[PDB]
Amino acid sequence: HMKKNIFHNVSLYEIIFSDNGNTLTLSFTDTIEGNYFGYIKCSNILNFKLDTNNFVDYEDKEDSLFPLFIPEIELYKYQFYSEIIIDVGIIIKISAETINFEPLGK
Amino acid sequence: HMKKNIFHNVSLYEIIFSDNGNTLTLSFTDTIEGNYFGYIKCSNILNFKLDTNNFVDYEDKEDSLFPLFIPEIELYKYQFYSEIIIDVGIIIKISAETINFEPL
Repeated sequence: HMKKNIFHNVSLYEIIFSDNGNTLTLSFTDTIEGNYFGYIKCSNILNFKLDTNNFVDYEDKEDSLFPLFIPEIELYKYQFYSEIIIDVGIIIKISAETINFEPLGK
Repeated sequence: HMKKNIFHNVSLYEIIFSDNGNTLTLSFTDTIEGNYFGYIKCSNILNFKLDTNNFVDYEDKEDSLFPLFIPEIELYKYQFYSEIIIDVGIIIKISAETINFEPL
C-alpha cells in the first residue's frame, strides 16, 4: 500500500475501452496551451466507477463531463493491483491489475 | 418504478462515451452469427459501475470482458431517471436521466 499524486493540472477528455474490454485508457490535455499531454492506462480492469454526484447541471446546455479539469489524480498501489481516484465533484475510481502512464513527469 | 427485461440473448461488444461525456452508448450483436442487433443509449449519466467480480480470468490470456454474453438486461424506469443492470457475474449498472434503446 502506497499513495501518490500524479497528473497535476490536467484535463480529461476521453475514457476508452481497449484489449477486448480488459483495458481502460484515460487521455488528457494540459491546461495551458491545451495540447495533448498523455494518458493513464489501466490494464486488466477490476472495477470502474463514475458518479456525477449531482455536480453536472444537465439543465445547463453548456455543462458536460468532458473536458474534465483535474487538479491531481490519486494513485494507490497494493500488493496485486492499483487504483486511481479522481475527485472533482464528479468522482471516478478505477482498480486494475496494473496502472501505467505517460509521460512520467511534467 | 416499472421493471422490465429487455435485450434477450445479446452480446455486448462496446461501451462508448460521447464526445462531451454526457451520453453512454452500449452496442450489441446477436449471439447467433454476430450481426448487429442494436444499442442502449444512456443520456445524462448519474452513475456507471463496472465490476468484473473475478469473472474475467486474467491469467487466461484468451479471456476478456467483450464480447459479453447477456441472457437479458433489467431496465428500471423510475419517476425521474432510469437504470439498466447487467448481471452475468460481471456486473454493469448505469443510471441516467433517460435511457432509450433500439430495437423496440
